[PDB]
Amino acid sequence: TDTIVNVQGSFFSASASGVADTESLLIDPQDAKFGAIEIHNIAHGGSVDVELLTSSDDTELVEDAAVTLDSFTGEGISQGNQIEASDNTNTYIRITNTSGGAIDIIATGREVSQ
Amino acid sequence: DLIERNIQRVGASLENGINRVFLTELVDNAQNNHDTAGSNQGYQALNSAV
Ligand SMILES: [Mg+2]
Ligand SMILES: [Mg+2]
Repeated sequence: TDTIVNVQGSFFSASASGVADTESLLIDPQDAKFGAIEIHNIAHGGSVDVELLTSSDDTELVEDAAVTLDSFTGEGISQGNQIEASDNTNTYIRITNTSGGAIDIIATGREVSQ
Repeated sequence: DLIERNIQRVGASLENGINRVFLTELVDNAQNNHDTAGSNQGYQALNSAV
């Protein structure tokens, strides 16, 4: 009988303006308050490689495992993803620019409990 | 005492009749309505009706 209104759990975003020709956006779950993130959207101003990394260290990225998830080309939106990372699993998401110049990158999603 | 029993039955039977007439009127002719729509029935339905 009891009726509750459901609002979705905390928004998460990582962004960079003018990330250089081989530089990257390091999406780090440490920046989320619940400690884990689920990236739905990656808006990219040019071609990018997406890479999922596990660190050998609890709080800095020192690469243990690395897998390139996909390559996106042109300017556009990838949406409806469930790219998943958390601090306690030491998981980082990297978006690397592969354009012949600087681009803008905006990743968005929501927090998940650690 | 069967006459007392039957006096009791006749009394109760009429009182039941009064109650039928009363309830039927009360339910049929109320100008206000609170449509619960299968939800918040109980106190919230009573309070909403008030
Ligand atoms: Mg960690
Ligand atoms: Mg009215």
